[PDB]
Amino acid sequence: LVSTEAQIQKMSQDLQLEALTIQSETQFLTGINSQAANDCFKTLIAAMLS
Amino acid sequence: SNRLGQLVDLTRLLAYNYETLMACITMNMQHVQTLTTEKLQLTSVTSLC
Amino acid sequence: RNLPSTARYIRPNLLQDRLNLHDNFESLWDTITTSNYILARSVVPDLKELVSTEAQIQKMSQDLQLEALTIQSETQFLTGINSQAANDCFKTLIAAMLSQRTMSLDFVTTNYMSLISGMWLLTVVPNDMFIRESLVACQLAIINTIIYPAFGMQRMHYRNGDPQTPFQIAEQQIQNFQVANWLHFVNNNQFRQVVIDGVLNQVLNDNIRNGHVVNQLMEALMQLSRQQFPTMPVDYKRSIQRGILLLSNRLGQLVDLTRLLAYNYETLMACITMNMQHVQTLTTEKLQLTSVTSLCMLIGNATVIPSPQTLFHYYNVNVNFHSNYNERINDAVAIITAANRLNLYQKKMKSIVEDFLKRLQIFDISRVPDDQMYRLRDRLRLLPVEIRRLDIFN
Amino acid sequence: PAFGMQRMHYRNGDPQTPFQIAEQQIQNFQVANWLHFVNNNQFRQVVIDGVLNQVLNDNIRNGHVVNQLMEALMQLSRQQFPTMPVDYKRSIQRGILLL
Amino acid sequence: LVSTEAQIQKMSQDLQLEALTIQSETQFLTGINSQAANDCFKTLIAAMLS
Amino acid sequence: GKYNLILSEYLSFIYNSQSAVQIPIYYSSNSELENRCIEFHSKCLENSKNGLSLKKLFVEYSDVIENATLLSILSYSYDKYNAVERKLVKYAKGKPLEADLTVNELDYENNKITSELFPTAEEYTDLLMDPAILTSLSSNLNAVMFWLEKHENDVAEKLKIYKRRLDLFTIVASTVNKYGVPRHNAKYRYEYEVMKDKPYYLVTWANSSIEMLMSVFSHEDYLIARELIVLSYSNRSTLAKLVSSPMSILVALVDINGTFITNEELELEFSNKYVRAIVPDQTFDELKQMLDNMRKAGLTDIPKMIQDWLVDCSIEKFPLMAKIYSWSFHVGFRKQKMLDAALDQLKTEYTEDVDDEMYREYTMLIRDEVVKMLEEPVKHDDHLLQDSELAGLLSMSSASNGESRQLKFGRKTIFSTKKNMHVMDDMANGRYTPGIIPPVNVDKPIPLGRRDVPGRRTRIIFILPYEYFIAQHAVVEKMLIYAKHTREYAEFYSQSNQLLSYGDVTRFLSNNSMVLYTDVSQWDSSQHNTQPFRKGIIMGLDMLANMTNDARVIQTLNLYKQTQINLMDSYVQIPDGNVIKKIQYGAVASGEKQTKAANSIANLALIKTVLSRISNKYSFATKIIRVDGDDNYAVLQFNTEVTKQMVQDVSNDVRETYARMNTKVKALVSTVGIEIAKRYIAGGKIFFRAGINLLNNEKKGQSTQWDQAAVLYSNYIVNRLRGFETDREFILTKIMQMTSVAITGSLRLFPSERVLTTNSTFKVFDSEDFIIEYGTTDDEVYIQRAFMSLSSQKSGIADEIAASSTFKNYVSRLSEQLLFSKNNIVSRGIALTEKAKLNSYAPISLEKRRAQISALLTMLQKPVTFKSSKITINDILRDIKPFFTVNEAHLPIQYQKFMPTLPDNVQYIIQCIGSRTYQIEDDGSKSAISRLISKYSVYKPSIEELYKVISLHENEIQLYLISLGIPKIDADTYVGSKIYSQDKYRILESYVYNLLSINYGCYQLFDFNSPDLEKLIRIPFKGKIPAVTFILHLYAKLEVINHAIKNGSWISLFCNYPKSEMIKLWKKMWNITSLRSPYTNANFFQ
Amino acid sequence: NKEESKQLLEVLKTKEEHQKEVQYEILQ
Repeated sequence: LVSTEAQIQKMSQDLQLEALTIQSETQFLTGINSQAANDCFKTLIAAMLS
Repeated sequence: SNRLGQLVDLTRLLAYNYETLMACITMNMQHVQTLTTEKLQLTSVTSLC
Repeated sequence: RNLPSTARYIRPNLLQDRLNLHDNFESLWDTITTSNYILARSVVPDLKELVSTEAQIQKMSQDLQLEALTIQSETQFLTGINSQAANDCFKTLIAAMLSQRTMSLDFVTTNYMSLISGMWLLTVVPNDMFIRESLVACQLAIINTIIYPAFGMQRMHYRNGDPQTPFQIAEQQIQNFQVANWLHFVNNNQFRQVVIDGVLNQVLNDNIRNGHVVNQLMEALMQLSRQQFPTMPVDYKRSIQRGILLLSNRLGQLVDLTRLLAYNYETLMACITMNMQHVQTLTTEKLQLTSVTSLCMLIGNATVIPSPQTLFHYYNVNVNFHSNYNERINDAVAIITAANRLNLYQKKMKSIVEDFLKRLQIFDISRVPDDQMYRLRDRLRLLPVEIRRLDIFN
Repeated sequence: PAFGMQRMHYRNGDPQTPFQIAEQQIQNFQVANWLHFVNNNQFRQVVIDGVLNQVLNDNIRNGHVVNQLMEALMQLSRQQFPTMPVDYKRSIQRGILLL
Repeated sequence: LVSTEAQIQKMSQDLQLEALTIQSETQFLTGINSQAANDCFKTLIAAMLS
Repeated sequence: GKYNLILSEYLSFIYNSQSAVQIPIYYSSNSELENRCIEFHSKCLENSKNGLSLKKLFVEYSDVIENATLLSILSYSYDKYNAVERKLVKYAKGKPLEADLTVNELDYENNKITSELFPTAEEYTDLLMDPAILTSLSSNLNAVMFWLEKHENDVAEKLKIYKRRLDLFTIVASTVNKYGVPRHNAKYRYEYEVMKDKPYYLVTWANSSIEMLMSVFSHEDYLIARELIVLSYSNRSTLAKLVSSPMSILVALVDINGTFITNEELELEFSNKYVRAIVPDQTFDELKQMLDNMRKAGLTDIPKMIQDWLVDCSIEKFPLMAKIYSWSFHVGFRKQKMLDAALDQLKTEYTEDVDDEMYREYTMLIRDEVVKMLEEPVKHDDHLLQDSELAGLLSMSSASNGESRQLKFGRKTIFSTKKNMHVMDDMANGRYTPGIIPPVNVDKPIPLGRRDVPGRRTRIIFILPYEYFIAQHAVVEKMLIYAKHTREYAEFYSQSNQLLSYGDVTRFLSNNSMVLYTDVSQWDSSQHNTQPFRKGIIMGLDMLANMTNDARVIQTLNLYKQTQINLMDSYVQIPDGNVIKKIQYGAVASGEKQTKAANSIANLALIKTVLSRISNKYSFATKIIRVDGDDNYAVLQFNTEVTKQMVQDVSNDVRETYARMNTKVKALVSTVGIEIAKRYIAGGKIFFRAGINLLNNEKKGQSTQWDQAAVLYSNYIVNRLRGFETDREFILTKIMQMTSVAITGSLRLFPSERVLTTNSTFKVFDSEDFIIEYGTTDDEVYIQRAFMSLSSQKSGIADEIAASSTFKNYVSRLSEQLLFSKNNIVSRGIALTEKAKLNSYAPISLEKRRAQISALLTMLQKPVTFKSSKITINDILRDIKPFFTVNEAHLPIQYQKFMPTLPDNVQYIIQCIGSRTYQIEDDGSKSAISRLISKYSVYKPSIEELYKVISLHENEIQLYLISLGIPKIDADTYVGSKIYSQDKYRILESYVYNLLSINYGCYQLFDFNSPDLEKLIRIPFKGKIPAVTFILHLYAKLEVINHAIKNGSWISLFCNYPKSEMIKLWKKMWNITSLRSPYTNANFFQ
Repeated sequence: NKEESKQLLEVLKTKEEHQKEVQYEILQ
């Protein structure tokens, strides 16, 4: 995969966050990690098969 | 939007692996709403996307 | 000194490649091309005078209006601006084009200045000179985040095993005159083969040399500044347009840089004896685009001419290498031809070739196989023997 | 950059200084007349009271040149920078407002 | 002359600086002391006469 | 976390007695566990005060032994005098050494018995061999024996080292035990009554030999050390000068294959350029003569090591030479007499046979250079020249040490050498008279100081009045400012905090060019630094006087002129025993504000004049000249390729063209290499000189027992990076024995690793070399908060001096000479600022630092203090750490080696990331608040003071800055402008840099602007709190770097730092209470 | 001693031979 930390670098640099502002975009980063992408990728197919 | 080709790849990949794993089925498969459901957090989808 | 007519001198043998080692001797051609590359690195001049690296970066930072003390974090515009990379790029480009060595690119997509300085690179240098996947990635990135976003076009749908590179398949889609003709120039930029003073040479267009390509570049970039980005936010537009203003402000220095590269390249091309074919190679040379951006940003009113003694050195080195090459070829050809005409049939024509490769003091014969040696013998069978050796044998 | 042009392609030893060559590319009366005046500002060698003198134009002395200057600068303030961002406009226009 | 600190406070107000950017405007404040204004006034006139 | 075990073993070994008991003391940041630590302490004191066994309690409080943190260890052992010998007899079974009096030229420079040179103590002086360091010979011997004893059972390569060093220590101790040990007094001096019947030069030789044999890791090290230690016992004047001399020729034999370049002051841009080595033949004959002297001295192995290298002349075997070049300067100082050391300089050959065509041009070029320096400020009438008096009077603190004079501040008597204090004295008694410059003649000759450096001659130092400084100050500051941007002043081209220290030769080295490099340190008594030099400057002043219209400026210039008049005829007090000599010396030396740049000017004019004489026989284009004090080099390029004969003939022409001006020189011409005092190059690779004696010093400073250990550790780290590597455990033993303190005759305390390695005014070293340590824990935080409360201390001497009448008069005169009518609002501020520059006077500093150490010791004894919340660095790092995640990485090698002599881990880092390329301001000199101070003064203010001053309201900033000599209008303008807000960030940058040694040591050599380091440091951007993201990126870089140094492998990082914690830290930013010691810094360039 | 020293002097002539010098020497 793409590395989680480098992809988060790219996303953070692209969104132009602000540390002194209650932004809505700050919540885009919650739970981006791998071990969930596998889990989601597995869950979807398993459910559609079953 | 800056992941277009990667998302095309993902869609084709899901479709491929699904339709390949369907060949290893013997009991005819019905489209019915079951009792219990699998939770699914969309943060784990974004991740995949 | 005037020398009398009682004096003498010996002429080298500067007879071109009888073997065509750029035709399916790729393992040898890689070493040869690397050897000439690394040799060429030792004679390209050092950038004696520059603009300071902190007196520039504060001007750049205020042009970019960056948060204070992001200099040590290096918001991606400012990564790798230093010298120790600019000279490295200056050295690598020239030595590769002289040696005809393919060079691969290691960049980052967060850094938009790398994509911007790749334009200058892909203009001043032909595209058949790089290796394919690298410029495919780089062109794709450029298209996806500077060009197609400037007209509301889709991102792209590029194909891996595609005969065309993104600039080719982009040249026909978008409708703006400036950028279209820029991409036309880029896509159809290529070397011109031409034999001069006996040696083949890969020569540039004669418009890159007298630098006006950069004016087409500025036209395209200025147009993209003049557009609006409807699909995208203000920060994105702001970032991109500042990133290309940082090159616009360095325009005249870029023109001078381009002319200087072209001049030094042709000047050093003059000091070549072995014909220089445009053929891909096994091993490459890395090129971080931050090392381009440095060169393109730390430069001005500072000319570097190769000293004549370096030129004479380089010419005599290449001459002596070439003469040695032909002479040892003549040795091997004499013994091989003689072996075939004296019916010596139990003789395995390998140790002769081991001697031949050892006297060319760049290979590692301990780990080169027997088959390449035997093919080399097979080509050497079909070579006329020089007059001296032939007459002595007859 | 205000009228949306290239930077310049200027020779070291150009027989014209950049304002002279730049006098003709632009199309705006205020800035062009200003640059014309500037380029053709030069002393007047006149002999007064026995001594030669390097006298100014007599349009600088009575301060009227500043009105040309302000007309050019005001007609630059009103422009957009199609090539350059708005913060950069803001910086430049702000600077000329301080004067 | 006008009070340097007062005049430069007025400049600052008319520039709207920020404590969290580099801001080229800042360089406008370089060397706004007296004794150099006078020096320039002196240099110009003595040059044009000599 | 290993040091304390070595401490315990040292204690067990050195004392060894039943009566020798060992008493740890611990602490914990958790109350209950802390009370159990207190309990353990209590019970231990009691048990100690009742001759009861301590070994039983150690189980009961196991928790404290495992998880709590140690402070120190006490030790009760009685006098037990002379136990060192009673241990040392076993390591002395070799043969002792016999001197040889017919080796040194003089009589007293032989290592004979004191009574053969000083029968009476009234004419005795230990200063010709004084170590001048607060550490004993006995300390060194005990340390060596402890190392040898503990490494008495190892079986490895270590044992092959151990047999060698054991033989060396046998050779030494046989000589020592033949007579005995000299006994130190309380002051670490060595009196007559121990040395009366012993060799005079035994102490320095002993210490130097211990330092050398403790720096042996290989066979060649053993050969070199055995070959210097045994000959340095007799020869003490012609040894380091001997072996260090051929190196200057050897650098002209190494072919360049790959090169380094300089652009701006730390930039590099490497080049693969190859250059051959066109060396002539007669320099080999010279070299052969030098080796014949080398063998003639009694040297066998090291000529062979120098001989087998010439067969190849390769650069891979060459670091041996570099290693050898550092083994010459770790033998000690040649502390001879003031007289004979002056006569190294005071031999003069002044002749009416020199050219006149040369000196007139020389004089004129000096004049022209001066005019280039001074045209702009003299003409535009700068404030700093008009008020030069006041300028120098503020900047007295950055001056030399004047001659001792008897003062009185109310009710005391002082013999200060500080000229500011002299000024305070002379204002009161009507003697302050700066316009009337004193003469220097028969009626008042000049004193001396001695500038020493081993392996070379002794230079002299003027020690002048306080008018000379005031005259020279302002003009020399504008000259230096001019030289900041002029390339050719190698001492001063910089960007306000740097020097061109990686040289500027390698741009134009090629097969066609050559370079002539030349040592110019002996050119002080020469005929070209007398009359013409001064008169050129006089001429320039005449022109400059006609280049201004104001009268204050012309007077100031006339005073500087009058100073040069007095310096043209100058006599020199020199004692010899009882009688006093005075010699005419109307020339230049150090000890002045002017000497450095002016000598650079004169050497520049000299070389420009000489180099236009080679033009009579060669065509070349002068590409570059550099001049820096005690050396200078010029590169020059030809129409063709170089030969031996052109080198030879150029050398002969240069030598004779210096002879035409009656100037001796060892002229040195080459093609690839140079050699100078501070550095040298071979094959396009910079090496350096590691000649800093650790266990022997140059002169006697003023620091404590504590801080000299820190200085020694910095010099140790430096010398290690240079190449000269000493075994670190010995150094740690010295540090503990020098931080050991005697509370009674038998009680002695020994601190621990967690007190000495924490960022404070008491830091001495680090647990792992090349790595400062921080605190993620409760406990390091706890003690850092505690020690900052104690770092701030008082000096009663300073308090009573500031309360006298003369100081008050001085403050009043400063005010009314600067501004008036605010006598109780700013003048008190000026007194508080004058306090900031009384601290240069050393006894005040000693009072204060001894007070700090005693205050430290009265809680090293007893338990610990909570310190009341005062925020520091480890508080911040404590909060940054819990949102990290490390992962294994793999960086490639793409950066070139150019310092082979480094340890392999630092080189591996340099060979994977870049070397530093900028130099960001430790002082914040480029900061807009500091560009006022550098305009109206020279004064430092320490970054602690600035970081504090910015944290206050906008009112007292004006008071604090005006108190530093600045006027009121520009301070008001600075506050109204709101530029301090544009300078909080720069000041904090410099502050944090000073706290963490980022511009001091190994971290000066690393690229934090790298693209390779940055891609590992993946901290996403938030914005508008720049300080937090700044410190986060910096600290993450430090994490990666420390992991690399300590383990070799690489790692990545990631910090999705929440905005809540961003904001919580933003408020903790500008209330930091932290500090780093001056004595801990390790400048790689000294 | 001097056998190795003279051999160092001789072998430090054969090594590092300049080309222009041998040309001018042949000419001279």
